[PDB]
Amino acid sequence: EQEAHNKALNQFKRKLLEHRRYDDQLKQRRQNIRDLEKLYDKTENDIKALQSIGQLIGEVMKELSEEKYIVKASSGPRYIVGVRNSVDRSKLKKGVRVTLDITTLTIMRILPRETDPLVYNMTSFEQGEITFDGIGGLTEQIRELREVIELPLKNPEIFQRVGIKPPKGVLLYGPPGTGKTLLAKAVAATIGAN
Amino acid sequence: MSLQHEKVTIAPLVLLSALDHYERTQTKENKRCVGVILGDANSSTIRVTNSFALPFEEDEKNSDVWFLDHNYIENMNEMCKKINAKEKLIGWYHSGPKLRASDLKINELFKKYTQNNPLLLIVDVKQQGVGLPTDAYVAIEQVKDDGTSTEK
Amino acid sequence: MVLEATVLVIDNSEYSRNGDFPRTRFEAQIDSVEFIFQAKRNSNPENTVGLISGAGANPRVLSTFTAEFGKILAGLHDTQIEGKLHMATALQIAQLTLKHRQNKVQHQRIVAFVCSPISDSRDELIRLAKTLKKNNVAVDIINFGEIEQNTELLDEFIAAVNNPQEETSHLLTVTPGPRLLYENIASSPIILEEGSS
Amino acid sequence: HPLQVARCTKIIKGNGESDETTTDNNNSGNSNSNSNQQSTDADEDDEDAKYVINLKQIAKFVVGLGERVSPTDIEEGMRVGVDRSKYNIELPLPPRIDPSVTMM
Amino acid sequence: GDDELDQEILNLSTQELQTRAKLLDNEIRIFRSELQRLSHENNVMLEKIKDNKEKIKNNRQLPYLVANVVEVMDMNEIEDKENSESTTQGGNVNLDNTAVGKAAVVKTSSRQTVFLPMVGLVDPDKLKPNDLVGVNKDSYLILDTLPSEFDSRVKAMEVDEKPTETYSDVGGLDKQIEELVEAIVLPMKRADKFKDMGIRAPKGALMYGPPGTGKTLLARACAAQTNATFLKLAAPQLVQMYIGEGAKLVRDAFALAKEKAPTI
Amino acid sequence: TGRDDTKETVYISSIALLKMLKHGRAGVPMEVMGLMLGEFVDDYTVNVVDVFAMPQSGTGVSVEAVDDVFQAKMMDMLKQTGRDQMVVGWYHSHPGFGCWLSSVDVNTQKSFEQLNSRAVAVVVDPIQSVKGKVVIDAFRLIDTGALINNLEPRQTTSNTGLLNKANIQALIHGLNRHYYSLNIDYHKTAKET
Amino acid sequence: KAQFQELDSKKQRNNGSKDHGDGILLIDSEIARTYLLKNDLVKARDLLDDLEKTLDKKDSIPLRITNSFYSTNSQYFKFKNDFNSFYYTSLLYLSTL
Ligand SMILES: Nc1ncnc2c1ncn2[C@@H]1O[C@H](COP(=O)(O)OP(=O)(O)O)[C@@H](O)[C@H]1O
Ligand SMILES: [Mg+2]
Ligand SMILES: [Mg+2]
Repeated sequence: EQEAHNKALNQFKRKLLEHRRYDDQLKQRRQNIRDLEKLYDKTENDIKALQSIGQLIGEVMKELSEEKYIVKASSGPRYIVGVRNSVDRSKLKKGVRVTLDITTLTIMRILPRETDPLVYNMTSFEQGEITFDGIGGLTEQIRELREVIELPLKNPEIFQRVGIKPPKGVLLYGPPGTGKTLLAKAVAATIGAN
Repeated sequence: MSLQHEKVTIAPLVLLSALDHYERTQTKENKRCVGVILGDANSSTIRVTNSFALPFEEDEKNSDVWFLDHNYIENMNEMCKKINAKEKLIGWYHSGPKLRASDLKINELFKKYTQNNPLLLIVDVKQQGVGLPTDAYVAIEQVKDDGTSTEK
Repeated sequence: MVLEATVLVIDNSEYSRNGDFPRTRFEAQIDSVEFIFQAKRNSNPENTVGLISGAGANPRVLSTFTAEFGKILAGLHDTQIEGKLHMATALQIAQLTLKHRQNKVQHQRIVAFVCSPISDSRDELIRLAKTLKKNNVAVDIINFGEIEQNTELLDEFIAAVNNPQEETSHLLTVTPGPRLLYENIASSPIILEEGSS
Repeated sequence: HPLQVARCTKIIKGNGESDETTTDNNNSGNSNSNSNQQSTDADEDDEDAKYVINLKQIAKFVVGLGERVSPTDIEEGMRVGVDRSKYNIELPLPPRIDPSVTMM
Repeated sequence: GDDELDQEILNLSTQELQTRAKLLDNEIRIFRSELQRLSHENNVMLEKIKDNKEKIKNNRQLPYLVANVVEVMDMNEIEDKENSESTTQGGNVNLDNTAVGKAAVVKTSSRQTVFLPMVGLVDPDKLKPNDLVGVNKDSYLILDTLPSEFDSRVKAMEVDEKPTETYSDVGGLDKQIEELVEAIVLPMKRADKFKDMGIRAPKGALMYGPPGTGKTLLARACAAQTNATFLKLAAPQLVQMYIGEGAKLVRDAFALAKEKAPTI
Repeated sequence: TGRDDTKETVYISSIALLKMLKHGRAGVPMEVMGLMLGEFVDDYTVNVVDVFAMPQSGTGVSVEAVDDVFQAKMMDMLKQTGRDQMVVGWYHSHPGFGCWLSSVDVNTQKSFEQLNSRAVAVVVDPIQSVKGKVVIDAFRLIDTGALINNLEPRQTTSNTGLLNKANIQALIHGLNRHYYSLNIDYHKTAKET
Repeated sequence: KAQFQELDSKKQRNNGSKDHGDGILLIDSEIARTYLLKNDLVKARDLLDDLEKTLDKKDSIPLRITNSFYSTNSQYFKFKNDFNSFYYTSLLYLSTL
């Protein structure tokens, strides 16, 4: 035609694709910076573990002193160890599980009391539990189990106030098929106790 | 960020290292040995565990001119994490004994490798004091009283 | 110049805020910093280039000698863009950079862009001129930032440093308005500039 | 000498064991690869049939392939010599004291 | 239909479109500087990872000890004031460095019990009770994971599926054949209908009557069809003099069944 | 003849003593590697001025237990600060065993002998040391030719001749067929004290 | 307030630097300030406590930003006529000028 903007527009068409392409890429490259970061941290976490080093477990066999303990090592020999500034002697006591630096054999921190694998299997059992409320019926019987068990666990405050001894122990017996298991499974949820 | 530096425990490794390092650059006559200190930081107790030299120049004609090599600080970090990851940059020693105002500006630099305010550990290597072979100071920024400005 | 190390100064200022090249003078300077670095590498491939800030009272080392364009490029975005150039401090901090180097077979060059006039006393640059040429250091001043409305204080400083030895100062006169800054560098000496005997 | 004597108690394949665990899942890695699909970070590990041996102090270790024999020759229930502390098969030993005993 | 062409002459003025175009050339110059910046950053960052990786490769390398994870105890982040530890350090939050949060306690075949800072290499989800684990010979740190081995006691009990016997080939006794289909196959195939309804699929079917009435043949046929494994368990064996030994295989067979489930 | 072949007095500075104990005790129960940097003068005097710790190795101490990437980089950093010295030896630990060279460690000494033939090998136990005089001994190889033809002893001339030794075990066997032990001499100034 | 929130979505990216969030806080002191004169003192108080929070998690706080904050806080106290509470707030305003 007569226009030189008609000649310009051909060229301007080529340009158009370029902006779009550059925008696609910019968005990808930022996402990539982030992706490599996570990978980098995690490789570095292995390395923090290699310089941190393992530790030895025993159990306090007997208290010798505030600042001396008889521990029985898992590896083998009974030891007298020191107490670190970091572990408080209020935590330390006889028969509690312990862990210690390998280096100086100095109690690092205490452990929670560990469990033998037999009793772990028992604890681990969970079916995702059930309601109160899907154990339905023999209403009055469910109510009384709650009275013995549940009522002093949540509120021992009422039992101490009155100055009565906490009520404890229940024995369940019935026919087969009556749901003692179904109820066992149920009471456990309601209160939330371990 | 934290303003936690209330107690500064020094390993004796740091004071003898600063003694060597002054003499391995041969700074004298109010020229200084500026190096890094590593340890743990972001904490109530700082333990100053290690010290290293860095490349550094100190000009006596104007105190706002000194040299520092940034690339050295980045490369030394890579290495020290492999030996020990409990070691990280926590700030800088300065030979002293004279604290200056230009040192606040060196301070700003070191605030770009550590989250906490950098610790400036004055270690007198000339052994003029019979006590204080460590004095410790930390730069904090606060509005000073008596009609005074915000001072760093 | 062949066999030269160069400390670039990116001018961080509120005259760099001001727009007299696209998008502003700061975004113009990213392009011109890339230009010089590659041009100089091609002409002699041993050439290697650092970058320091023209900002605050203290210039800070953004990069040391390197021939990855990516390390120099990264510092241009990272630095704070609003500051003031301080020529006196720059010459000295640049000079330290030129001290600490891979091999001193190379010429010591400072290339420094100007967007904002001096913020320091004149006479201090006259005294510093004789110290610069004493160690055979030259200073190239790109002037578009003192011919806006400013009288050119730059010329007398270039006179003082210039004296043939091996290194000679140049004054790159760059027109003050849009033409694209990189192109103005190019039309001025930047692969044919040299130190004279 | 001394090669402390051990014995194979398990053939655990080297590409089924999942030595790498960054991108690999424990069940298997590829069954003929472990980190040959990773060359993005440069780590190399394949091997075939690494075995689990049982020492005679009753300690178990994943040990090398033969370094003076081909791994074809080393089998499940075959005794083997491994280093003092570097625990890596150099020389196989016969599979027990079974010859001559059986033949009588 | 697009932009920056002859379509747009009608939408937007010839001078105004052309001057748009000039503006859009500037935008490329700004895109290039940003794009390169992001690019050089990935490349650099990539190198740092290769450095690390190689450091771990030496440790991962043979030999290494074999241990088994007794339990996992992962401690809480901030168990203390600022420590995932149960003791005071004045700060630092870590899981395997200054402060130990996550941990796996492993029992070595060297007869030791060792409390380990969890290593970042493996997942805490693989680490279970009796996960067989590679542990570094020197200092003790969970290096890698290993498949579980199974004893000869495990083997007898488990999978002895032979392909379907087929009911055509178990002659006579039409009703017995009818009952097994109804009990097993109908719930396994039509489980979706049992699920929507929320009724339970049979807990057991008791089969009783004199030997040699075909019963074995039938469960072995059914199991292949229904695509459940065939376990072989015989109660007269499990009667022993030893209380411990006799109780043990009941418990083993129950745990293994659920594992290999669905199972007949 | 040829080499003097008399065992050096190793003068370990205060900085270098404490640094070795620092890296060793963090690393227990494991071995540590490292290179010893100093100056050698006279014909039997090495002054170990400084040390640097080589990162923890995945195969333990061996002849591959120096990576050339760390090494080169590490010495390069000392050159930028003027703290530079020359590798005059190497240190390694046995963490649970007193001072001696296993088969691997002697073979490592054969490699360091190539680079400098007056090299020292120092064995530091980090935990057995409660004095810090004890369980640090230095070793240096005596020539192979010397061993065969029974010109092996020649370490008793040009020293004090006060010797300090114990153990038969590995220690002594190491001595007879290879290397010679001499006590660690501690150098200091009154600024460190 | 709209202009600056909008602006940093683009600008920060292209430019690669500069934070414009400093200026938001003065605007914010001024919203409370408007509330003070209109006699909605209660509203202004909440916005000043939300401002204060941002200040603490800044590494560097220029003097001008906290100066306006204290000016506002000063005005709040003299409406109640709590002489003591005004006096102590005003010294900080004066110092940080
Ligand atoms: N209905 C049948 N048709 C063909 N042979 C049968 C049939 N029932 C039993 N047998 C034969 O008797 C054997 C014993 O029966 P089996 O299925 O093993 O029984 P059970 O569990 O009743 O003891 C089979 O292996 C088969 O040889
Ligand atoms: Mg029951
Ligand atoms: Mg049968």
